Amino acid sequence: APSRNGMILKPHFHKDWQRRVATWFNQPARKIRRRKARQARARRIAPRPAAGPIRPIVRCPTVRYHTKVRAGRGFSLEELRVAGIHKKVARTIGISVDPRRRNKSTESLQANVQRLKEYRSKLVLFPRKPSAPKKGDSSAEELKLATQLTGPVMPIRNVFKKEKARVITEEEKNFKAFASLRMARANARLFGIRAKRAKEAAEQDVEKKK
Amino acid sequence: PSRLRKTRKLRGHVSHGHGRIGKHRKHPGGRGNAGGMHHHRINFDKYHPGYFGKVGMRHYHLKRNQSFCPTVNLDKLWTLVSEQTRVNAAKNKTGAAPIIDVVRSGYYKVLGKGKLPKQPVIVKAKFFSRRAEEKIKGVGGACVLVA
RNA sequence: UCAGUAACGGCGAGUGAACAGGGAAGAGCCCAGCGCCGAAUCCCCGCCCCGCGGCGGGGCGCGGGAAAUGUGGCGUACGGAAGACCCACUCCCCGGCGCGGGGGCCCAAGUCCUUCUGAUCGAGGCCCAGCCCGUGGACGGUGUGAGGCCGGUAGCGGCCCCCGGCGCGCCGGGCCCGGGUCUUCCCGGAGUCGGGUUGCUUGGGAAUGCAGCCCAAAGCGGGUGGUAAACUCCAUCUAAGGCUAAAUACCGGCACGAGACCGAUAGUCAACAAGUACCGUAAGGGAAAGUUGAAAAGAACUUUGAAGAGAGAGUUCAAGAGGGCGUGAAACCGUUAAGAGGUAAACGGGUGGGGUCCGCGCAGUCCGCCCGGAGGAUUCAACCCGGCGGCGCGGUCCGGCCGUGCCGGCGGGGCGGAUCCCCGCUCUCGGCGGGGGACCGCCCCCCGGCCGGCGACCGGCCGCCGCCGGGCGCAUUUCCACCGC
RNA sequence: GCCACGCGUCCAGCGCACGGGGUCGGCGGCGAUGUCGGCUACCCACCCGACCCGUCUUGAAACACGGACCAAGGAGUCUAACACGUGCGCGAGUCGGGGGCUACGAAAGCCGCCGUGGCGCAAUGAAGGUGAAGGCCGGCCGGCCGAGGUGGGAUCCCGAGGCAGUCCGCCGAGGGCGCACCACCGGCCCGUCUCGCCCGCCGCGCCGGGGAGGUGGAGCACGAGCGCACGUGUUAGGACCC
RNA sequence: CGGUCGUCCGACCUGGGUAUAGGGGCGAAAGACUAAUCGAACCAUCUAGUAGCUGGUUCCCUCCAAAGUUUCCCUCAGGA
RNA sequence: AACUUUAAAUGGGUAAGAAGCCCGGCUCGCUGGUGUGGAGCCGGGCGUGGAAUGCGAGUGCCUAGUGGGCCACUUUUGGUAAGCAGAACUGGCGCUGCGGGAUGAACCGAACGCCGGGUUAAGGCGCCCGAUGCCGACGCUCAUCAGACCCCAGAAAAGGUG
RNA sequence: AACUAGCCCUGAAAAUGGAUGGCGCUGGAGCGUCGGGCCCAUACCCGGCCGUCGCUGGCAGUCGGCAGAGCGAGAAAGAGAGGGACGCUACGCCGCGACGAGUAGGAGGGCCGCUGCGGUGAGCCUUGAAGCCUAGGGCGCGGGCCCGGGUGGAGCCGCCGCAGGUGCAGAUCUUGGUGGUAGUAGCAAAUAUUCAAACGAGAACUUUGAAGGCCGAAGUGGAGAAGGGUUCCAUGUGAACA
RNA sequence: ACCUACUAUCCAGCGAAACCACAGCCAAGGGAACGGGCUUGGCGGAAUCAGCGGGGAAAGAAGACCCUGUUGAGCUUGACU
RNA sequence: CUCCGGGGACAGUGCCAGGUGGGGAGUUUGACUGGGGCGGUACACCUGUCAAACGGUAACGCAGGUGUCCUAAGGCGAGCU
RNA sequence: AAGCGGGGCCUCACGAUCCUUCUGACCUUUUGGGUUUUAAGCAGGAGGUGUCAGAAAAGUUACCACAGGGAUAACUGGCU
RNA sequence: CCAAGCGUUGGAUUGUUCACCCACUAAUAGGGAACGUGAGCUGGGUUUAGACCGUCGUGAGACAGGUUAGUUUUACCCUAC
Repeated sequence: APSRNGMILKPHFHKDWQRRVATWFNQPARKIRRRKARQARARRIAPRPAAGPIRPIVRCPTVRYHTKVRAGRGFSLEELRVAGIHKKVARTIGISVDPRRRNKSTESLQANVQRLKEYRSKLVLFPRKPSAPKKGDSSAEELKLATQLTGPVMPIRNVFKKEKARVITEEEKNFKAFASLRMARANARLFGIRAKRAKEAAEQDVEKKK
Repeated sequence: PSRLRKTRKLRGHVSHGHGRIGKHRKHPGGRGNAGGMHHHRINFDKYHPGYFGKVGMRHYHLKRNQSFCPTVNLDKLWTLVSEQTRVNAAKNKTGAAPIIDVVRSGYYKVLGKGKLPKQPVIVKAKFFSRRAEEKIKGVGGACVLVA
């Protein structure tokens, strides 16, 4: 029985919902359990960073988010091939690798290679055995300065580039943004019909000539 | 606060604020929105016009990410950049118009709702309205398309 | 979060996802097939050596068997195999031995003086260490209320055992390994996909998913691209084989800690010999029921009665706590005292009478001001000294401090800015990220100049006033005590 | 009988009281073992009134139903959603609620380069889409004024006047700027209908758009929401209880 | 329970064992019996099933104060 | 009542000023012998506030309960009639006690905080039972079924040389 | 002689005994027309008290040797300058008028009441807490509350906020206890008991003897099965049952 | 009409249950239309025993007869699926 | 070289499709009504009256009509009564 | 010609959602793009719910059951 | 006309109320008290469940249409006598 003025409501409570009720009193205790396991993991990998392997620079799909940059699943094989790192050896030195990723662009391919170049410089590699330091390991003084890195290793900051104030030229002054937007709207809509119209129009010229 | 509720003042009253003829029964009118084409017809027409029926085209797999095109008016166009750039724009004698990138702040379309101050601009946006362009050109600015 | 959205729904009630984004966590891999290696593989039994509560490894078997109807190594879509040319280290891993968690035992300080009580853990005190300890003043017990009586508590406190561990060293050991360039090859899962039909299901709507029947594949192939179909471009994976921890759930079980929860008709049915007594043939149903006292000190003994039951006596602080016993209400009943009683009883208003205890009433008010006279003081006003406080427009004294005030800067810093040379990298100049420098703005500080204040916030000097303390002053001053009816 | 007391020029204290709500500057008795007082609450007597409560009902004391008596328990609660009103903080912004970092403490604090995301800041159309003032001057261009008007409008402003002669403040006929808000007329945005004149490009048409007049919109026209708490009301839930 | 009654050599009575179990059994047929329960046995669960229908709904004081009327509803004991 | 030439009472609209009159002038794409007509805009001048009486008004949200009614004067429908059923105006009961009608939902009067004094309404003043225990006025009436107060609780035609 | 109008009579007959309300009334205590006087409801007037509403009233002016004691005034505006009682929890205090019904229902105020939590009272307490009883003193309109007395033996309360499983007379309410009925209905199906002795505190019911009876071999006899499960036997008891 | 047995009666002993708003003398009136309570009258006297069936619209069971419910069940069919 | 015979690519089984199918399952069986049922529609409209001189106004009140029909029985113009 | 007419001189002769059908367009979508069927949209008519603000609907119970109703009947009592 | 003081019967039939007949008589008048009277009696009929017949309905079943058999509980409470 509705009142004078109000909404039409659809409460989804017609099932036996009282049996399946999830309380959240575990949340303050869960946060301690997440923290204690995270701190215990960090002491297990005490020289290695707590975040883990590095993540690539990733553009978003779904054009709503297409101007944003995230941290990804792993570096592509094309990005590792340019950087000169074998795919089975990068995983032991803290590089996330996945074979699913593609490389359609060159800017993002070069950005991750540049990201991999600065990671190799910042990586302090311990020798396999302390008695015999090998060729590709760090120097002896870098052993004493090896420390844990808190937070995400090399955080991916969506940096924006500043631009200086320019003097407007005549091409920018006389440009018609609305007219160009309306015109490109029509030609994309009318691309197929004009192509079809020019298709059979050749056979009306052939039949006229013959 | 149960002490502030109505039930504390209703102690000693037989009908408990529900009447003696029309007793507070369980469901006299039916559960939920019962009787739309029936005994609750008037309430469904005098307060919710258009409730019953279908209109428009169905769209099976709709993604809200595709239709994301946020708009900004010409009122809060100079609020996107800092106030320091607005002072130096009118102060500069060379006429160097500052660039306001609409996509950078998180909008795609520009609408010509408001008045623009008389100093040139360079507006980079994903989309423009017709009236928004003439207001920018009326000040002596430029509309720059970007994707 | 998308989202009560797309969507489904006698489009009614109602039902109702998914993508993307931010987080927790984050680990990848193995076969068949294709091929190369002389079955190069594996199980059992017997022997040796070494540990043997997980019979483990290695060695020997003209010892047996499995396996050519295919085991093992390389090898899995991210490509892989073989050959030629460069580069590069050859050292990874099994069965042995010797070099913090759990449990157990302990660790501070009053029973100190007086005083209540049946008992103190109740009250006062313990000055100059306002008793003593405190990294210990959580809790519980002890004859009401205890940090110091005790168990405990705190402590990176002490002592004694068990557990594998982390790394070192020795030997039994397998262990000769890959990466880049060029050339030649190879490569994929079938009554399976898919289609028709039917049924169930889903938000999935000309079947989203699952299943029965029928048809039934292909290799520049196949699937998907949320409307059925044809043509043509693309986009994205490689199904019909398999393994894999973490974030996640947990009304059962083990051991815990805690509560703005309930307090024996409450809280689990069950605080107790509770799933017990009891009921039904059975499936099953299913209770009620806590409290003497601090300590039994549980009433010795005398007497009546056959005894149950009493009367004395005794214990206790209290039997008015006497064995289903703390406190013992109402309905109901018995007895004592008072009152009353032929319109059932009871009630409201107004009186009157009688009881009940109370007013502790039984000679009815004191308080101020003035007068009288009897007294008794170390006593008044006024001066001197010291301290304190208030105020001041001190017409504006001097000095500090601040500004939820401003200005100035051959100023400095710390920052921020969507204002404008150098270090590094992908193609010495053009592009890119980062660090200057300059400029602007904010804050802080060095100050300096005004304004305001010290009454949300100040001190010293001066003036005035008030108070207190001490000297005098000394009795027509001042202060106490007594009565007039 | 009189709410009548002076001159010339021109045409104040003392008392009394039918007086802004009562005082006595008036009295008499009795009060220690039998006297005083004690509304109410203990009992009894009389007069008047007076049918046993709850509930259904137009109508109950009913020959309408429940009801021997007493003790305990015993019935609008909790979650979610929404609407309105109020209080608080911020404000075109607001918010960690999810996640991280530092006995009571499972608390509290911190992290916005953890604001992703929720609501608002823009609506309209089924959708493709579109998407929020104009006027003047000079010759479609170049300058200027630049955010609608009318009526009613609490409040604020001026001062003809008036409280020998200036200042303060007072009020004041009358004249204005007009807050919020109401009524109306206009203006702008989207869809639809009708009518035209036209212009123009990167691919000159069955093209792209403007204009004028009606009409529909939960729109604009110098913001008002966000978060928390409280109360009421309607629901889905066992849903005030049997 | 008493008196009075039908039958009492056959379609007679009866013990034990066994078989038929609930929309089922079985019935010389009465909707009879199926553990004192039968026009669908008993136990547990869904379930605290729904009820426009009865009953009840707990402290005081102050202030304000009704309606049994319009329209619609398979609406007439009810709702908007 | 479903006829009407006439035709009331009661009743139902509107007006009794400042948003009203009287001027002057602009605009219109509306209408056109004609600045014709109309409408809208402005500017100006007129306050004795233009009937009586009474009263502070206007406006926005949220919202319970109610949706079985009944009775009374007058009008009226069906029914012989009904404490019957169905309507119109207004007032009551429901929701409300108080005084009176012996009693009483609807009648008469009058509505309510707790009291003292006074005075009344409707009703009454032989006793119950407060009040005529007035030197009450004028007449009528004898019942062997007298009569006695709205609602209202009982009576007719007819007849009587009472 | 015919009409007509009053009071009275006939018309006029129902069942328990019977109602102008009763008693009763006839120079009315009946009827009609009417006078004075009298009776009184919560109705009206005056006066006291409580509360509500309105004046959206008044009070910071407690302005004192730095002083001057005022805004009760019919008349738009200025007592303008060249050693001393109370008060004012401003959510407080004070003054005027008007009003006070109430079902369903709504709102407000509770220094009304219960339970627990954070603060707070240098709170109460074995020289006596909670609970319970009370013929006492009282307060508040009221919900209720404080003292006095008795019992009791170990906890409890006031104020500011917070929170709820927070107030009973009923629901043929649930649990438990107790009444009238009531020392009442009843201890009546199947013929019957009597005397003496023993024992015992106690004999109608126990034991023994005797007498009189019944079951009358299809039994009230003697043994089984199912079922019961120590009921079978000896001793003792008269606590509970018979 | 009379006789017998067991009761019913009383006593020794033991001893409940249904029911119970409060409780119970009537006439008339009105009332929700048949009162024990209200009004006007008649009147009214402790405590009880054995019967008795006029009254308490007596006790027994939320009328099964009638109707409503948008409540059901057994059964039938030319009802719908 | 089928154990003997008898059938036999037909029985029969699985999946669809059509018929039949109260044997069985679920559900329904309107409302108003001087009780209900039966009869009628007062259930949707219109005319006069009820209706009390604005309007509105009830009953299973009274008298009646309706779910149509018209290529004109519509729309003008002309001429007649 | 002034004029009159968007039905019948007036007071009456008719129908929501959903679904289907037809018509109208140089209209929108059919989903990664293009073409064409098809399908979904916008607007305007029609196919009807007469219980006419619009459920898809036969009986019987004497074997009956439940919540109720003196709002409603059979009996007594009341009014006529 | 006064007159309810006192009487108003026994039987056949039918459950009957009513009704008719036989006989006697002084007459065989009419009625009320919840259509007096079921915790006073009876269960004959209406009016359950079992059945038979006639009519109707396809059917389950219906019949103010007949026939048959079909549990009549409780005072010990108060008042009245």
